[PDB]
Amino acid sequence: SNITYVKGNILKPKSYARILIHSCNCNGSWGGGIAYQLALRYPKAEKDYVEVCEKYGSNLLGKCILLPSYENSDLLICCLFTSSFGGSSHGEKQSILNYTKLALDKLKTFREAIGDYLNGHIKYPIGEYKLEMPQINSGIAGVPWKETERVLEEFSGDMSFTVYQ
Ligand SMILES: Nc1ncnc2c1ncn2[C@@H]1O[C@H](COP(=O)(O)OP(=O)(O)OC[C@H]2O[C@@H](O)[C@H](O)[C@@H]2O)[C@@H](O)[C@H]1O
Repeated sequence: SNITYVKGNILKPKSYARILIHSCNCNGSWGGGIAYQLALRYPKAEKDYVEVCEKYGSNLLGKCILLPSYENSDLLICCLFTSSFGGSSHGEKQSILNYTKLALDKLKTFREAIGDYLNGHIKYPIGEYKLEMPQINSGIAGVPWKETERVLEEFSGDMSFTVYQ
């Protein structure tokens, strides 16, 4: 219903403006998984993330930041802070789903009208950007995807997601 499942590399470049959503940690570790691959291609976008994580630390749980790709005018990256440390040191599954859910709240409100880093970098109306993500949390975090799926399901009629399998 709310979701549209796609097969492919979310990282392969697209031709429409979009917002990439991935779950993150408060530790300033763009360590492994798809977080790390966004750190290689978008180093400017990493530096903002590390810098935000020392300024505010574990204060970002349940919150999201939108920061620009810098390499692509049409790609905005969006972190949802769901856990306080990257890697196997992660929080337990209930919080990460609670913290995913709150964080996506902050996004939804933002489009209906985080983005300190965005000044000048926002080519299009924010509601024109498509939202894409991998199966965030189904890897390092370990949260099965059924679980995270239904949080996105309960944002139906608010936002629509393209998910990359
Ligand atoms: N090269 C890769 N290329 C494309 N997609 C990938 C790749 N690696 C992983 N993915 C997909 O990205 C999704 C999530 O990426 P993860 O690496 O698993 O990160 P995740 O566990 O979802 O959540 C972020 C977590 O990382 C920690 O730092 C912290 O605990 C934070 O909560 C998974 O569905 C996984 O299938």
